[PDB]
Order: sequence, then structure tokens, then C-alpha cells
Amino acid sequence: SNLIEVFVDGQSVMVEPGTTVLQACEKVGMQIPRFCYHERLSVAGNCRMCLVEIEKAPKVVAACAMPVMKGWNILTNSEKTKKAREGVMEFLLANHPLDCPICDQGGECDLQDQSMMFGSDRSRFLEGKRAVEDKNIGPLVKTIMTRCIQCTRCIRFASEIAGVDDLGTTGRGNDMQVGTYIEKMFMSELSGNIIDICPVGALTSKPYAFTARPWETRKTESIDVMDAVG
Amino acid sequence: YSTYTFLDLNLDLSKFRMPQPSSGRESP
Amino acid sequence: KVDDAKVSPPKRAEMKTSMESLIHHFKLYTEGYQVPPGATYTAIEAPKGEFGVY
Amino acid sequence: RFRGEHALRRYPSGEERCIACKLCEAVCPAQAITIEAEPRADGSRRTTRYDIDMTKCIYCGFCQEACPVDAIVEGPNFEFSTETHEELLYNKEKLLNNGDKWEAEIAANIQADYLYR
Amino acid sequence: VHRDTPENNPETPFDFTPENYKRIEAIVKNYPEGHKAAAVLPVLDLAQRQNGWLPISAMNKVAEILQVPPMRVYEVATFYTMYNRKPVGKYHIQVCTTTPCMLRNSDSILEAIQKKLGIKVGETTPDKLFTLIEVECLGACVNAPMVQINDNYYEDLTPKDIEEIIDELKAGKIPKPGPRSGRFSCEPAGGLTSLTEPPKGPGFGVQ
Amino acid sequence: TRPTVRPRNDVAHKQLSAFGEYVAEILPKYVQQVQVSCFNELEICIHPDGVIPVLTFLRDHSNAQFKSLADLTAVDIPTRQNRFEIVYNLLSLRFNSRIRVKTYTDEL
Amino acid sequence: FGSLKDEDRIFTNLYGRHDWRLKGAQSRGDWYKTKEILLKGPDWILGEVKTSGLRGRGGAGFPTGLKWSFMNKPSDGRPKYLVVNADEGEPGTCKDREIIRHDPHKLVEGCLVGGRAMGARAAYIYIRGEFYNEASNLQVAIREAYEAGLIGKNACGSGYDFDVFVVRGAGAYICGEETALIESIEGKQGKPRLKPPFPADVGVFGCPTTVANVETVAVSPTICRRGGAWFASFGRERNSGTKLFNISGHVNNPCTVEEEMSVPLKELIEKHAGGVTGGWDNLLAVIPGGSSTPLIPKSVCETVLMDFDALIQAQTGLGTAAVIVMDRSTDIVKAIARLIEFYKHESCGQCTPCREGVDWMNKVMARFVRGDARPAEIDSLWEISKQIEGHTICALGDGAAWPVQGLIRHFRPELEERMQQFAQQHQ
Ligand SMILES: Cc1cc2nc3c(=O)[nH]c(=O)nc-3n(C[C@H](O)[C@H](O)[C@H](O)COP(=O)(O)O)c2cc1C
Ligand code: SF4
Ligand code: SF4
Ligand code: SF4
Ligand code: SF4
Ligand code: SF4
Ligand code: FES
Ligand code: FES
Repeated sequence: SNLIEVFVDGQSVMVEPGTTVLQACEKVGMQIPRFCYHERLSVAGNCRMCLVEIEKAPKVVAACAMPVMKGWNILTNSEKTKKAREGVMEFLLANHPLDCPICDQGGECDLQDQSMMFGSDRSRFLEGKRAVEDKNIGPLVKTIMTRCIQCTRCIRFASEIAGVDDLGTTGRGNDMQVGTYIEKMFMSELSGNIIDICPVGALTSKPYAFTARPWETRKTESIDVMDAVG
Repeated sequence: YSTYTFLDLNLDLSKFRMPQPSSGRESP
Repeated sequence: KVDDAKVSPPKRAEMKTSMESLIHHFKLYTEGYQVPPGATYTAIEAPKGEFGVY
Repeated sequence: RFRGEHALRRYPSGEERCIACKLCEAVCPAQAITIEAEPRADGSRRTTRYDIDMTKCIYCGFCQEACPVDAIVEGPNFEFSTETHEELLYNKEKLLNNGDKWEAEIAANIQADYLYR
Repeated sequence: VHRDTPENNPETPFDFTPENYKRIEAIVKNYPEGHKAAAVLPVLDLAQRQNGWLPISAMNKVAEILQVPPMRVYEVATFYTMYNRKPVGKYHIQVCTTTPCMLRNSDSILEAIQKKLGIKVGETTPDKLFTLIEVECLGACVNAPMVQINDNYYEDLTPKDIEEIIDELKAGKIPKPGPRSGRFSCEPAGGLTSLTEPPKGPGFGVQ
Repeated sequence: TRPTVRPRNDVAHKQLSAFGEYVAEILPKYVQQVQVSCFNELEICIHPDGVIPVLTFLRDHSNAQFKSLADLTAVDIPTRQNRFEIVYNLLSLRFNSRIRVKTYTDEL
Repeated sequence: FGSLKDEDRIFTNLYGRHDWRLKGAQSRGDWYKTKEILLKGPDWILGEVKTSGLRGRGGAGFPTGLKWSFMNKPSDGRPKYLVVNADEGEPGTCKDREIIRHDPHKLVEGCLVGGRAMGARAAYIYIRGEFYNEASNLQVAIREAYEAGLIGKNACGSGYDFDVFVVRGAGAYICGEETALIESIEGKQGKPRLKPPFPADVGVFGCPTTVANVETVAVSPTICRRGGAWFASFGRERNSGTKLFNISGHVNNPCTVEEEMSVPLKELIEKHAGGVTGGWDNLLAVIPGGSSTPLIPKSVCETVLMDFDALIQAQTGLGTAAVIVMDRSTDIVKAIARLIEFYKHESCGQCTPCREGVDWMNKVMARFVRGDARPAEIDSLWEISKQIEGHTICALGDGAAWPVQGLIRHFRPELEERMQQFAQQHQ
């Protein structure tokens, strides 16, 4: 009664008519690597770090946005997929300058816990690396835009939830920045909450700016009372 | 040949003769 | 060194210019390798007798 | 390649070569090192407290080999042995001198040794 | 070029001629209602026309007309090419340089301008009226290294007569935007003739 | 794959399948599981009853010698509901092999 | 294919060029029988083109006959439109804009007669604004007829007639895809969507649209006016029709001609009119597609007929319908870089393979040409090109590598010796 069976890696699993690959292949306990996809936001397609390899068809699809039809064989781990996820994450390390000693996310970043486990080994480039320039927003968000893997996860969020529509995408070709065309500072509530979003260290917090790196701390859960919702 | 002046091109015969449009809504 | 570079650090010429040579030199000096589960044993001939590691 | 009393170099006109990236701290087996950064006035980051305990340090050669900006360096001087354990604990501003007392020793070893590793 | 504005003309000010508010009635009439919300491509460009390059207060103006947050404009003007955000000259000239236009040596219709016109590439003439660029994919490669001026194009050119096309323009004379030499329409020549005929006595597929 | 990856050897992995097949054959009162470690070593999961018994069979025989006791040890695992573990480890001098004998327990 | 041609008579699918540019009764050819066509059931037109089965001029396969009788069979709540590229993206195409320049009266019919098959509502066209003069005149051509009462809203004789709303772009490639054009018809920035939403006939303006091409909707009325049994004339049992080629870059008189399929390139290039460079000993290094196909050397190309699937037999086919060649002085390595230096400027820039992946080549291509550091690179640079295929959304990536993918094929040494030419030089 309204569900499909589809074999993920040779194992049957039920899925409502209209869940994507990624929401199926999560049900059996795998992460297709993720960059532009995020639950609470919307979805677009511009990372290209999830390429699942469908069974018996020469093209390679993308497991973010595309439905799942009567059962494919959704083949995560083969010699075809592993030919892509290694071939994208050597691209987005083309320009990503040689920070990590001092990029304040240097203990969680996702150009780090992907690109050891999944993807490449050493580099062949050998010369290059645009460096654009930063600006400022407010006395919270600190902005070095030299990095920006350009998921566009900070942008779909402004027009989304916190309703302030400002941030934009300015440019064409190898060069497009993100931050605002004019000089407008961007300030509101919940918009100090961006710096969970951005998967690499573009947007990092001001007061905390340089104090500790996150293997040393101690997570002791708590509750915030200044106000109603807690 | 007429560098400016798209006017009557857009607004003369087109303006009256582009019916209805209904085009619906989409309020949204 | 072993070549594959996930288990070996790179040289000081390589970690110091290209990109891939930090993220495997800067995650290799905090956590370690990732060595699969499962038990071993082994043995050698040390000058006075055997030596184990289990 | 000898190992011994510690130092912190600085480039030509001095930058206190250490950037406080918190590594020579995190590979340390004995856990001697202790580091507290906090953003210096201009906005370039540096340290405040840096303390190598000289009793705990087991003389690895793990803190000479993890520093990417190539600051902290085991000196080749066995000058040691003072009479009070209140002492051997080091602060930052004991180290730098102890590493600017000879840099004619140090700066001429690495350029023999750095071509191998 | 850089894509940030150093607060030039936040209030320039700028406005549309009351002769133009009667056309914007017609443009929006094209589209369906409630999605209208972007006519921006003609409407933002018409504004370039009234002025000749649009300052930042032009980008802010149409938003008050079109009720879209004016980062949904500054974006669209930084994507396309035709719009000029910075100031320009009286004639903004193009030299097509691409594989076909290279094969016929577009460099011919290019430099020998520096020896004539006496300015570098990408730089307006010291006064106003002239600047220089090059672009790709316009019109025909069937012609010579064709050249664009502003609203027109000069097909099938050569270093000899383009000396004129600029120099007669410096005088204020406008020399016929067409492939001045060879064949006027770019004709086959080799079966151009054909003797046009009515369509073979229709009533054909009447079935 | 060859240059940096440890080359395997099959022969050692065929026999220690056999010779361990049938020590689940001739002492089924005790042995409750057996397997082959991918590196060509064996692990015999044995109930706590046979300890003196099973070894004694391993103590002497003409098909399994295992005279040399090398390493006794332990491991202690919470959320195994029977905490500790033993692991005996025995070398049979004639036949050149290692076969380890795992026996669980509790404190009490 | 018959006689290995592809001839040209005054019997062709295009009426006139130098005769009459302005309006009228369509003195002979056009606007002939209408009320009889439209008054018969719409699906009579559907599949009646199958007698021809036009592959389509959009630079691809997928015969135009299917997609219109394809979905957009039903209708429910929301109108359907027509978006027909007038744009040219490929360098040296030039086929377009000749149709519009001297004979616009055809296509306004081409939609009206065509749009009835879609059951559509309105008619949009689209034109790169970079053509200011010629594109400006269509409105007159619209008016000079439409004003007479030839179109809309009943015109003529049916209860179904609707007008055509021109628009314009600026720096577009956007015709580089459908599902981009239908986005920048709207006024967003133009980043083409993902290909399978709901492919291009579900997700649309507000509501399903179909993206046609110029001579796909241009030649439809005349092929439904007569058809046959002459609809299939030249070309084998697979591809059939007569399309336009526009020769460029070496010839006596590079100019368009109507030529049917299966024509060999050795007679066609030489003809219309001459071969003016060396018909041979000029080495004839040729490019089948405009930008979408790599080189062919002096090999079987010259006998290889221009039929589509005949080209897939070679290492690359071409749907673009254009020709660029070379003789001697043009250094290919020098002459292919300014085909790549082009790609870097026309790309959207969403996807990680396209952006940041084309420059990796374009930054190195200025090494080879200049001549510069050692081989074994070539072996890598091939893998990069092999590494962008399923990885990009639009075809611009799949149309990004082929020139370089097919340069490493067919010419080995020209590079190998030049890296020496600077190697010996360094010495
Ligand atoms: C870079 C690029 C440029 C293109 N330019 C055009 C164009 O100028 N005109 C066109 O009709 N299609 C162009 N296309 C291809 C479109 O896919 C095509 O128009 C569309 O598929 C319609 O095909 P059809 O109408 O023949 O079925 C271009 C594609 C690319 C990648
Ligand atoms: S930011 Fe992300 S990627 Fe850039 S250095 Fe720090 S971690 Fe490595
Ligand atoms: S913040 Fe960094 S990641 Fe998040 S969108 Fe802007 S650039 Fe892409
Ligand atoms: S030396 Fe290397 S490790 Fe010791 S602090 Fe300075 S940077 Fe961090
Ligand atoms: S010297 Fe040996 S012990 Fe002291 S810190 Fe460096 S590594 Fe840890
Ligand atoms: S290639 Fe990738 S980036 Fe360039 S246009 Fe097609 S999709 Fe957008
Ligand atoms: S994760 Fe694949 S589209 Fe963003
Ligand atoms: S591309 Fe240069 S003129 Fe067509």
C-alpha cells in the first residue's frame, strides 16, 4: 500500500514513493558524502560530491535530488563510484589556500574529514590559486572569502528561514564572490546562527575568534535560560 | 537603424492587439 | 617510508607547498591512522628470547 | 641531529616564529607542552603562556617534527642542572632567550639536516 | 575590473523620462500577472539607454518599481555582458577574435588601430568618444573579421577601409553597416541563381 | 596493488581451515565456535567447562602436538554481560602453527 | 543514400531570399492553405511529420517528431507555451540570422501552424540582443502581417490563434541549454537547472513548456504542407532531410548552401564554390562540428559523408551543422587554444567540475602552445578530460573536453616535438 522496494547494495528496503536516493540510502546506514545538501534548508545540485552509481546504465546520477523508481540496484561502493568521488574532491582542493594551521575551524572542517577518508592522496596542479578579497559584515561574522568551496549553503539560507533577503552571487566563470554587492552590513537575529552552516572556514565567529581548537573541549549538555522557548 | 524608439514597436500595434491576456493567477 | 601517505607523513618539501599535503599531515598528527578492528598476535627473536605483542 | 635544550627561533626581524597552531602540543606523548593563544593587538595571532616542563619531557623528537611553520627546535646544548625543581618548568620568556643565546649553533644545523627529511 | 562599488552614486540621482512610463505599461503587459516580478531584462536595459551607462542608483531605482530586494538586481547586472556598469565612450567598439575570426586574421582589423587611433586595448580614448574591446560569438563567421561599433556591425572588413570607418566616424559620417565589399548579402556564388518559383503547384498533401 | 600492499599467501589459509574444521568434530561437548583470522590464525570459541579437558586433548595427540604454551592473557569488556575474557595461546612445535583458545567468564 | 548526394535544385525547403523581403499575401509560397490544416484534428499534424522525422537542429539527436507527440499529450490546469531559440552559441554557426534577416514571414507561421500541435497558449521567441538591427525588424514583420488580421485570436478561421512576444538577452549563452532559457526568460540569473526535475516539459515558466529550435519549427509547415514521400528524400533509412551548412575559415567563397544528407566532405568543401586553399597539399585538417567536435586529419573524413551516424563512426559526430577547416600556416595547437579560452568565459559556474575544472586545462594550454615544461603531462591532461563527463549538469562540460579529448587523439607528435623545440632552446 504505497511504497516501493529498492535494493541498496543488494539489500531490499522500503521507501515512500518520492524519497530521493539519499533519504533511502540513509535508512540502511550509509552517508553518501554531502556538500550542498542539508536537511532543514532546500536542495540544489552544485556540489557534485554525491555521485551514486546506478546499476546497468552508463551515466552516473546524483543522489541529492532525483526520485527513486521501481527498484534500481543502488550501488554505492564499486569501481565506478570510487572513480568520481575521488575526482571531484581533487577539484575543490585546487584552490583552497594553505591554511589549516590557523583556520579556526581547523579541527572540524569538511575539506578534512572527507578528503582523508574519501577521495584523493596527493596533488598535481602545480601552480595557480586565485585569492579574492574579504570585506566585513558586522561585529560577529568574520569573513575570509579566500576559501568558499561555494556550496551556496549560506545563501539559500538567507532567502530561506530568517527572512532577510540580502546575500547574493555576483559574477561569472571561475570568479564569483558571495558577499554583498554594496556595503550593506547584514544584521538580524538567527543570522548570527550562520556559522554552523558553512562547511568550511569561510564564516567564523568574532568573539571566540582565536582561543581554543576543538579537540580539547568538554561537551557537557545544558539549557539556555534567557527567555521562553529555552 | 532606430537606436532608441522601441515604443510603437512595443506599444502601438502590440499594446492593443495582444489579447487578452487572461494569464490567470498565481496570486500567489 | 611506506608510499601510500595516509600512513606515512610526507616530506617537508611536500607538506609545505601543495594542498593535499596538509590534510594528511595535519590530521595525521592529531588522530592517528585508522586501523581496522580485529585482533592479532606476533612474535620475534629478541636477543634473550621471544617478544610478543597481542 | 642531536636532541636537547629547547628554543624558539624568530625570522629576520623578529616575528616570534610560533603561530600558536596548537600542534606541538597535541602530538606530545608526555603532555609537557601547554599553550594559550589570544589574538594579539594588530590581529595577527600569537601566544601568551607557553610552558615546556623539563622534567616530563621525554625527549621524543615529536615536537620538532610536527611544527609546520618550523618554530620549535630542540637545541644542541646540554646546559642544565640547576638546584631547585621550582625552576626547570619554563615560561615563554625564558625560552626565547635560551633560543636567542645561540642561534649561530641552531641556524647552521638545520641546513645540514633538512635535506634528508 | 572589480565587481564592488566604492560608493560612487548612491544618490546620483536618476529618473526615467515621463515618456518612458507609458512603455513600461506595455512591457509588463507581456507577462502573466503575479509572476511579473521580473521584466528586468528590458526594463533594466532601457534605463541604460536613457543614460548610456547605469550607475548604482539606477540599480536601486527599478527595485522601487519592481518591488524586488535590490540584491535581486545588482546580481543580474553583474552576470550578463552588454550592460556597462562603469562609464564608457561615445563609441564602444568590438573586434571579433575566435577560431574562425582568427583564421582570417582578425589581428588585421585589430592592431594597426594603435598606430592609427593611438590608444591601447581596454582603454577609452583620453577624451571620451572611443574605447576598445574584443568579444566572441556574435553574428557571422562567414564574413571577414567583422567589427561592431555600437548598434551596428561592419561585415567583411580589411585594414585598408577600416581606417576610413573610424576616420569617417570621427568626422560624424556613418558608413553603411553592411559587408561593404564582396557580396552584399553573403551570397553562395556557386548556385546563387536558382530562379525563385512558386511552390511547385500546391494542392500537394491535401490527401 | 602490488607495490605497497602486503602480498597474501593462500596455502596457509587452506589447511587451517581443514585442521580446524574437525576439532569442532571430535569435541562437540565443549567447542561452540571456530573461525579463521584473515592472516591465517585460528580462534576457537570454547564454553568455560572445557579448559583442562580441551587443552589435554591439545596437550598430546599425533595429529596435534601443541606442547608450547606461549601467552596467557585477558581482555575485559563491559556490555558483554559476562565481563572478562581469557585467551590461551599455544604453539605446536612440530606442525608450525598458532591456535588460540578463547573462554569467557565472569567475576563470581 | 542513393547517388552519394545531396544536390541543390530550386526545389528546396526554403522559399526565397533575394526576391521579396517585405510583407504581402506571401505572393507564391507561404500562408497558402491554413484553415483546412487547423480545422482537422490536431494529432493529425502530430506524427504526420514522422514521414520526415526531423532529427532536429538543436545540436543533438532526438528527432523533433517525438517530443511534440511526447508528453504534452494531455492538458489540465495550466497553460502551455512555446520557447524557440533564435540564439547562436556556437562559434562559426551563422546558420541562424540568415533565416530571419531576409524572410521573417515564415516563422510566425511556423509557430502558429506549429503551436497548434502543442495545444499551446502563447508564443515566445528569444534572440540575443547582440543583434540589434535585424532582430529589431521582426516586430514590423509581426505587425505587417499580424496587423492585417492573419494571427489572433481566432485568425484565421479557427477558434485558436495567439500572438508571439519577442524578448531579448544580453551576454547570454543561455540557449546553451533548455532549462536555462526558460529560467532567464523569467529574469533570474540563468543558472541552468538540474536536468531531471521533472525534465523540461514539467518544470517550466509556471507551467509546461517545450524548447524548440529555428529550422525545427521553420521547416515544419512546408513539410506538413507537402510532405511525402518527399519528406524522406536523401540520407539513409536513419537520418533523412536536407539541412543548411555554412562553410567558414578556408574557402573560395564561404557561404551557405542548402545541401541534403550523406554528402561527402571532399566534393562539398571544394564546391560552393571553390577550394581556394590547396584542395590538397594544404593538409586539410578539418573540424566537423562548430565547437562540439574535434579534429579529423586527411583520413576518411574527405570520403566520409555528412550523415549524422556516419560521423559517430568516426571518433566524433556533429549536430551543430557548421564547418571550419585549416590549411598550412594556422598552427592547430595555436588555433585550438582560442577555442578553449572561449569556454572559460561562457560557463555558468555552479558545478565544481565545470568551474575550476576547465581552467585547470586553460591554464596549462598556455604552456604547450608557448612551449614549456616536459611531456607525461599530455598523459594526465587526457585524464582530466576523461574526468568531466557525467560530472557536470549541462552539456557545456560534455562539450568542453571533446576538442582537447580529440586533439590528443589524431595528432601525437606535433606537441612532442614542440616541447623539444623549447627543450633544445633552453639548452
Ligand atoms: C554552448 C551551447 C550553445 C548552444 N546554443 C544553441 C543555440 O544557439 N541555439 C539552439 O537552438 N540550441 C543551442 N544549444 C543546444 C540546445 O540544447 C538546443 O537548442 C535544444 O536542445 C533544442 O533542441 P531541439 O529544438 O533541436 O530539439 C546550445 C547548447 C550548448 C551547450
Ligand atoms: S579551512 Fe577547511 S580547508 Fe581551509 S584549511 Fe582550515 S580546514 Fe583545511
Ligand atoms: S559560506 Fe563558504 S560555503 Fe557557505 S556558501 Fe558562502 S562560500 Fe559556499
Ligand atoms: S611551533 Fe608549530 S606547534 Fe609549537 S606552537 Fe608554533 S605552530 Fe603550534
Ligand atoms: S620534547 Fe618530546 S616530550 Fe617534550 S614535548 Fe616535544 S615531544 Fe613531547
Ligand atoms: S557546465 Fe557546469 S557550470 Fe558550465 S554551464 Fe553547464 S552546468 Fe553550469
Ligand atoms: S550534495 Fe550532491 S548536490 Fe549538494
Ligand atoms: S564567433 Fe567570431 S564572429 Fe561568430
